[PDB]
Amino acid sequence: GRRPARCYRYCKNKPYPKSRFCRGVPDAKIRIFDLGRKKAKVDEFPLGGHMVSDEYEQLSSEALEAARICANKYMVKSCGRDGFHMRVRLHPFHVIRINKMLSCAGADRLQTGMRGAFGKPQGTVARVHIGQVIMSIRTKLQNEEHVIEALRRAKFKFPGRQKIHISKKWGFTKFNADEFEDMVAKKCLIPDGCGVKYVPSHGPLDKWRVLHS
Amino acid sequence: TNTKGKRRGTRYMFSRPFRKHGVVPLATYMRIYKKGDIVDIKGMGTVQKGMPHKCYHGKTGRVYNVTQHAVGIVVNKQVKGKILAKRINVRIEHIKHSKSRDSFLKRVKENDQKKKEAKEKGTWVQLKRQPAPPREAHFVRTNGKEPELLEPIPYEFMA
Amino acid sequence: GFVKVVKNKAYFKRYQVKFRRRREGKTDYYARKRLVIQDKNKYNTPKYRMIVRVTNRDIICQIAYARIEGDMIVCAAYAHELPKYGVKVGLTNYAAAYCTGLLLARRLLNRFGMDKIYEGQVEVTGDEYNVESIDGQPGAFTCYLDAGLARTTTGNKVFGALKGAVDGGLSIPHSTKRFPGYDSESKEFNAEVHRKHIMGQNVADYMRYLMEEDEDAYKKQFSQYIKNSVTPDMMEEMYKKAHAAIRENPVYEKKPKKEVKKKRWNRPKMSLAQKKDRVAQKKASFLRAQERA
Amino acid sequence: QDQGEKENPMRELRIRKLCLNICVGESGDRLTRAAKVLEQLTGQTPVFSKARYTVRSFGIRRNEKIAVHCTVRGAKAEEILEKGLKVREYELRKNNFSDTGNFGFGIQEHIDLGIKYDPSIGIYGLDFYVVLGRPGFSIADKKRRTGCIGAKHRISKEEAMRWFQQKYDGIILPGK
RNA sequence: GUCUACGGCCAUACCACCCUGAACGCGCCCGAUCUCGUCUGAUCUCGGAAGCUAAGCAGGGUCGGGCCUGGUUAGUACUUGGAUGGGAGACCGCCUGGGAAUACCGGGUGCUGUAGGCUU
RNA sequence: GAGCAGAAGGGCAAAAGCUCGCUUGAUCUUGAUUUUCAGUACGAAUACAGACCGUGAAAGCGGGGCCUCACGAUCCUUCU
Ligand SMILES: [Mg+2]
Ligand SMILES: [Mg+2]
Ligand SMILES: [Mg+2]
Ligand SMILES: [Mg+2]
Ligand SMILES: [Mg+2]
Ligand SMILES: [Mg+2]
Ligand SMILES: [Mg+2]
Ligand SMILES: [Mg+2]
Ligand SMILES: [Mg+2]
Ligand SMILES: [Mg+2]
Ligand SMILES: [Mg+2]
Ligand SMILES: [Mg+2]
Ligand SMILES: [Mg+2]
Ligand SMILES: [Mg+2]
Repeated sequence: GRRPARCYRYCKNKPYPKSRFCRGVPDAKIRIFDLGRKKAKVDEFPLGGHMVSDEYEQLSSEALEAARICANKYMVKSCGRDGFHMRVRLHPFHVIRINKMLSCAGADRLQTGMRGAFGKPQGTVARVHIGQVIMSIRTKLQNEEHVIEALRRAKFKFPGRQKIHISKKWGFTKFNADEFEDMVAKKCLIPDGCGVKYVPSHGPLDKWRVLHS
Repeated sequence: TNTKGKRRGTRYMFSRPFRKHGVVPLATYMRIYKKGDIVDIKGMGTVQKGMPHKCYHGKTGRVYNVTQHAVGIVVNKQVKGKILAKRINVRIEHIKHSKSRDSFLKRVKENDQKKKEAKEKGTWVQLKRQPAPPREAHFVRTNGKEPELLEPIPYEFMA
Repeated sequence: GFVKVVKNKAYFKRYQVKFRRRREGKTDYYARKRLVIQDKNKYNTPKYRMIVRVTNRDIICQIAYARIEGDMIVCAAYAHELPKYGVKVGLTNYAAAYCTGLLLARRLLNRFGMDKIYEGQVEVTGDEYNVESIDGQPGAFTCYLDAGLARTTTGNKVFGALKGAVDGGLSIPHSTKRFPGYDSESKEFNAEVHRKHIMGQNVADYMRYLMEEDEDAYKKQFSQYIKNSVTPDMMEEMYKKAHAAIRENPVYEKKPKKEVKKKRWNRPKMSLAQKKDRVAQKKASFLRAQERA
Repeated sequence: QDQGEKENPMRELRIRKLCLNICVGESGDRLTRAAKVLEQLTGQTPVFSKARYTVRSFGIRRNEKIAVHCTVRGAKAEEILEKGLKVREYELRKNNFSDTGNFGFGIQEHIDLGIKYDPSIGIYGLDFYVVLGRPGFSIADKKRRTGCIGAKHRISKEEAMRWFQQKYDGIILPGK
């Protein structure tokens, strides 16, 4: 087994990725990050709801996958299997260490105390700030009372205190919802898959002619 | 304990600035240094010969000795209890004139200029600089239009 | 969809340009750091350098010393200022490089007042002649050669100007190894075949070597030597007359000119108001262009 | 006609190099007698070319002797290039051309054109690679104030045909 | 209005393609006897002047890319000093001072010294 | 984004890389200075000066390695 999350909850040990100086870490458990119907373009999922934290702590890869699955399962039996699109916006890059395990008896091997106690790695956690999302679900506008409910259930898999918040942005974009449908009309925004291209009016004019034809 | 190497911790101070690498600009080689003037020791990493030590980067001294390529500078070095005056040999790529003395040597000539012409005009002009006395009284015109009422705004959660 | 482009946007964001006259291909800043920079314990002494450049139709010779705002020319000679005496045509060769360096010397030293001393060597003798200092008199103008990007090889036209300067009275440290009289394999300096080049007898023997080969190709090669009726003879004395008019009057006079126009031979920069309605009626003649169908 | 001739002083497609090559895998008599053929089909002295790094997959190591090569220029280079197109029957394909407007072709047997089989000369083959230039490309390989050769002054693939089908009237298609 | 030779600051100067360039000059260029270098007079060197601005080069262009300078981001992030302030803690307010950076939106796009040319 | 003998960092493009030509400045000397520091030494390093040379047409550059490491008192022995 492993230690409980009471031992590696607080950010105190200087961000420590796997690199040329840290080798042989165990693989993180959360492998799938985007989930649902990943090919929905723009107008299919207009709503956007987030899951922001209110603590400066570090969430673990064991907790990120476990909360991803419970937030998945409620959205499956609410609006079909492809009526949603969640995307966990965290990545466990900070690496957790553990000191060695003394077994028997003080002679073998090399150490019998805190001597030589820079520990070996055993885990990966992701540090969060105060203003920072954790999960984000995009659905139709008639599924607002289910994105709140699916993310309320995923709050019970994290140590800290989180808040549920529908955004003003259209989907997973950075543009407001009220302005979006008219910015698509005036060709400032061009859809391509899950995101949208912003087309500013200071490029070459041959880019303008192909777009505005 | 860390090693007592000559260039430990000089990863960024002795590195060239961004898009300012390569060849050293050649007017730095023809700045003239007469003995007794105030120079600032920086020290670039392109020229490896004659570079100062990392306790002299950013410090300031005066010239006592001029040679063919380098220069001799008296720099105050604050070791633990006492400030002693070291004498270091530094090539001229690693130094540059200090504008702190230049802004003073041109006002000595300018205070002495106003003072020798203060007699035929009969004025007692001010020579000392005074450290920003408080503002005198003045009238603030409203110009017709009322001062706009500011107000604290409600709290939104957006980020 | 073929290559990952090497000149992308992140290529130019951290592309450091070289110095301006380096990327124009004109100067060499490796050799300018060593040829120009005065030692610091002389504190103001100008370090004069003789700049000799060979274009396709003209020889440029001049002495400069450097300051922080650019090089200061003290004097300058040219090859297009040779037809005010003697020779009329046949420039940018080893002979006209000699007379340019002869003119660059004597025009310099009378400006300083030193025409009546340090006359160099008024007779042409192609042996090593270094100028020594005549004591009890002012010193000799010590100068150095700025060859530039031209390759120093035995017989270069930049040493015709160096031999013309050092025979005109200038003190220049040099060596006979890079001179047309030098023999490479035997470590030998002939000093007489060099004199055939200061006078232009390699060209004049070549003018007699292509009279037997062809007749219409010879007059196509030297089509400006047939002008002025310059025979393949009389050329040794053709350049000897030029050397006398140098030492007689080397003072440069120029012709002034102020009765000129201020007429634009370019196009003025297009302003902001012109650039912004241009792309407005580019779009005005596009929206209204394709509305026909 | 008023627009047809403005290229008549300075835009004339003309050959610069000719670039012989005979590559073998054996240093020794397989290369010196392969260098022996080049002093008579050109008249010059061929210079050797050595290996750069070993491969070991077919048995050569670095700093051996691998090939010979020779660059023919001037008025000489046309009458060798006529002895390579007529061997190829004035027929070479579109893929022999390059993006920069240069062509090359190979010969299976060097006695085609061709001198006379010697008493100790190989039955080798070789290849000619033509670098097709223009009066003004030589500002890219000088020393004083060099630079790029322009954008419309450069040789294209499609207009190397406009030199080849008119000076030597060889034919293409089969393209692939 | 500008160009050569030499520079200083080293992109407002770079890069991509396009258009024009009167006279000077710079070049392309024409040769290989000498000088001197090669596998090759292509570079390098040399002796020249039939031909052209086609190229280099110079000037302008582009809802150009960069680069430079502004805003905006934002009194935000961070922070000096202070409290028997809050909170179980994590950390967050306040007081006293300083105060950024990107995306986003504008504008700009080489100056200049010595010496000598042409431009009526 | 290559290379520069090696660890890593810094530096470097008509260069410090590569390939060639010519060579011993990896020589003989007295001091001053910097680094560790008690402002002691060793080790290493930086400017000079006096010789004597090397190299290049020359300006110059060179008294070991592009910079940061690669090493050792008294007594004693040995050689000049
Ligand atoms: Mg700790
Ligand atoms: Mg123990
Ligand atoms: Mg330590
Ligand atoms: Mg350490
Ligand atoms: Mg640090
Ligand atoms: Mg050294
Ligand atoms: Mg040089
Ligand atoms: Mg732009
Ligand atoms: Mg504050
Ligand atoms: Mg070199
Ligand atoms: Mg000495
Ligand atoms: Mg010497
Ligand atoms: Mg000992
Ligand atoms: Mg003894």
